[PDB]
Amino acid sequence: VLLRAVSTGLPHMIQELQNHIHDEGLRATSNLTQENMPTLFVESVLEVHGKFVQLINTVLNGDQHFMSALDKALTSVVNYREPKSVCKAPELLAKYCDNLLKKSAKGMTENEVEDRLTSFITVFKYIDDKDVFQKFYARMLAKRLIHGLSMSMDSEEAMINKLKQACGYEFTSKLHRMYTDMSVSADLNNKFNNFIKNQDTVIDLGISFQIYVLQAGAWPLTQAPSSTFAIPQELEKSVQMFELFYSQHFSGRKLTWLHYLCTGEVKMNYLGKPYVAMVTTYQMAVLLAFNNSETVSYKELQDSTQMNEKELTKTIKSLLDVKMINHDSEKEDIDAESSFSLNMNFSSKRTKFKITTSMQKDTPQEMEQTRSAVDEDRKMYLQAAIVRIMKARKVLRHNALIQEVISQSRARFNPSISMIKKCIEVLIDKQYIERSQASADEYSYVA
Amino acid sequence: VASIRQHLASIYEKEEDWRNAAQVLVGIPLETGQKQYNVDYKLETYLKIARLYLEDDDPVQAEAYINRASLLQNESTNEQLQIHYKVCYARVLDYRRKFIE
Amino acid sequence: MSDMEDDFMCDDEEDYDLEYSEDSNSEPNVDLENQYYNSKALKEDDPKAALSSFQKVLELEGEKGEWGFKALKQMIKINFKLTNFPEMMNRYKQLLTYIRSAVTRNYSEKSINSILDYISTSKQMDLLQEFYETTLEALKDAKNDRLWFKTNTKLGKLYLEREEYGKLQKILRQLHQSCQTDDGEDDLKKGTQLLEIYALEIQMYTAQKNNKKLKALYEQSLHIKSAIPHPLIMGVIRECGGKMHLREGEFEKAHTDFFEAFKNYDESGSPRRTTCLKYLVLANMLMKSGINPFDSQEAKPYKNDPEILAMTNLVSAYQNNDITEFEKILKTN
Amino acid sequence: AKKKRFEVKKWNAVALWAWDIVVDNCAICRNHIMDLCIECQANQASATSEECTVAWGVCNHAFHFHCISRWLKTRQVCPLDNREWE
Ligand SMILES: [Zn+2]
Ligand SMILES: [Zn+2]
Ligand SMILES: [Zn+2]
Repeated sequence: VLLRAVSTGLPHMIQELQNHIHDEGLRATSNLTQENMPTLFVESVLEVHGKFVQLINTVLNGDQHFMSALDKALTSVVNYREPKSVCKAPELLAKYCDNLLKKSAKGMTENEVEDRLTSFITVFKYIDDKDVFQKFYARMLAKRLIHGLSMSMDSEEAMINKLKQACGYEFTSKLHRMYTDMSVSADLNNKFNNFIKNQDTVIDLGISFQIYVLQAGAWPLTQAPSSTFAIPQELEKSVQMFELFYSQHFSGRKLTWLHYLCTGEVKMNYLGKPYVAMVTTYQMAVLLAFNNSETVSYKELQDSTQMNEKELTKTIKSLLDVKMINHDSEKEDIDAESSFSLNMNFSSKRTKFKITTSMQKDTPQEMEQTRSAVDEDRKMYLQAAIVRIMKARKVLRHNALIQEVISQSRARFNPSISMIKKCIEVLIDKQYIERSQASADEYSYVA
Repeated sequence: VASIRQHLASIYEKEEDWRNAAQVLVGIPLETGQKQYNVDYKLETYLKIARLYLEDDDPVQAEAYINRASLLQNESTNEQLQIHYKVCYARVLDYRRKFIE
Repeated sequence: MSDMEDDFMCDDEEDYDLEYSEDSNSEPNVDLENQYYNSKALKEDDPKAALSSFQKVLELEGEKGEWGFKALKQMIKINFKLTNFPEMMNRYKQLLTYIRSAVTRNYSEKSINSILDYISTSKQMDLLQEFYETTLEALKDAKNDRLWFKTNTKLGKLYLEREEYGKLQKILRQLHQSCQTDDGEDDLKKGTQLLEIYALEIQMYTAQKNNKKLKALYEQSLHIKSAIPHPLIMGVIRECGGKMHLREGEFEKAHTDFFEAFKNYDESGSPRRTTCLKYLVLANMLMKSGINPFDSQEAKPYKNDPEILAMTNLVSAYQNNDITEFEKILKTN
Repeated sequence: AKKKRFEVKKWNAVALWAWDIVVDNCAICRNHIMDLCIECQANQASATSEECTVAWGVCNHAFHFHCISRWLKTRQVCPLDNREWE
């Protein structure tokens, strides 16, 4: 009442409302979840944001001086903290979103979660991280989409929309295609069967048959060479035969190769009750070895396989550390024999822990390894960001740009202010009117 | 595939069956399965497809092939393979009858 | 007659999945063998006389380990092929009770979808409608943002086939009420979803061929701007804009309409794709700009389709202005 | 005995992206293959995400009109897609 009655006080509130809200923003959002459980960090962002907004909820009664301070405060919370990495909240948000979006981590009732996500978006309005969040989430989502362990499809889409109204298009669009990719792809698998191998009558050996479009539009991944795999008949009939019908499916929508969808589900009646399960890659070869002989020696075998050994260091670490796999002999350079043992293991050693098997490392570790690359991508993103910003105005005065970029670069991605003159003079010099020198009148002419 | 097409095209060239050597070479070993080839090897293969159709005087198909090779000569840095490109495009122009060009 | 090997395999595989999810709840129980109850119920090569095992299945189901679900699903499958639909409906309803109660939603959701597939194979539309009705009967829950709607949408498509509009129109009103009109204004998708209703309405009125009404629908679909889901159907509505321009004769706008529509068709597939291209070429000639007939990226290879290649001939003979040739193509084809 | 002996799994490493149809940017002057160029500003065509100014039909070598045409006029072999310039 006083600060309203006396004129000058409110801008001070602009000052004060940012600082402690920011300060606790260091601890309560950032410092409080080092443990790095994603749910915890999201809750921490919620903690600072909600608590302080509630502070505002009082007699402050809106009064935008207060809210603007709050806007700056949260901007400071996510952005301004000691760690340069702004994406940590979105990193923990992405994982958490997947957690909410999957049946695995947290089971809840449908669309209540939407409500929770709604509150998340509300807090999210301040956050700048779409590169990590969108791409990395799409990446994790792609992996989980391969997994299929999801709470639901539509709610995921709802979360997408929550972002979508507010955010950039391709960020959403690629995911849309990824979603549709899976959907239409399942339809495609049905089609691929349905031409000759109808629902009832299939003229094929039959491994699980599912694949995606293998198109340029769907994926967030980068380029990494894989090893040379023999790819047997069932693998052939799943994919390659598909390539035949794929021409029938898409004539003109060409192929970007993706083996990763090779599907396998085993229904085996070894013991009275058909069991559907999933297992590793090597013993299958051993089974093949068994059909033909008892053993397949590594000399000819190695001669036959010739895997590209880029990844092998990580592979070796994983195979040696696991020791879950029934193998002949694991040696450093070359394993002399690959005619692996019988079904030695079941799900777990102990019940408290000592739980860990199927082979985990390839699965969550990829990003773990990729972080160097992703951060490099962050660097690239920033580079692209300056590029994206700097292209905007053809004829201007330099001062005119001021306070323009803030609209484009604040909330969506992390701001990069310092690059302006350098970017103009270095990048922009192509077909444009250049003011390298503002005083004199002259510059570049387009062809 | 790469071996069978080079040798089968060479032995149809022994028979002077230019059309069928061109025809079997349509299934180009490109990037398709295991092997990732060279710009120069595959461009040699495309100019082979070209001269083997143009010896049977198939200007439309080999014109499409020489246009996608005009796309693909931009990556090959050889004189002589681009000289064979000039050979094939000159035969196409003799079939195109575009006498200004 | 006898059940299918394929069906058998499917059940085996999902029991397989039950097990895996069950491993996680290694700690839990109640689901251990009910899967075997399915394995006896469906499997053991006995879809017939198997009925007690369905009862055995009835004891209790979990989320992960839920094989019993597919058992009842198999009885729904059995009730048409083997002994009759009364239990198919009954046990189906039993499955319907399963919305939240100790059962995985995605699993049941997709599995029910496959059930609908089984029914579609069974009583193509006619009995299938009743199963949809019962499904909706499960669907009463407020939480279901799209859930009832989707099921209703499938049933609505059946209505599109049967031409049962009285129910369908009401459904449209109901789903419309699902959106902003009642001031609900929010769901998983924008507002409700407010896209698919446009598609169903357009399809309905196209069946009617009430073009003016279709025009009205187009006017409504100006409102697509309001709701943005992204379905498969997208090329069809864009076709309608061109169609409107077919109604109008304003080929300028129709060109863009068919252009984007054809693109969307490429995205979807070719029920209409070639036709869209036909109209697109027709638009090009009426817009009178032959410069890029096929010339996007794709149409050029697409035109190679000999059925449609005639359109290329038209644009050619039109562009080249050989009346003899052009008319030849007209008269000949 | 024989209950889980390591048969077919789903397995994923990194493959793609962005794709390897090239498809390229009308390189004589090289506004982006989605972007509407200067030569399609007085034209203003509905241009595809791989059509900056591209018509690969019978015309077949169609880039930015006067820039591909300037690469055409000094010698009439315009060899990037190898035909006359649109
Ligand atoms: Zn432009
Ligand atoms: Zn121009
Ligand atoms: Zn272009």
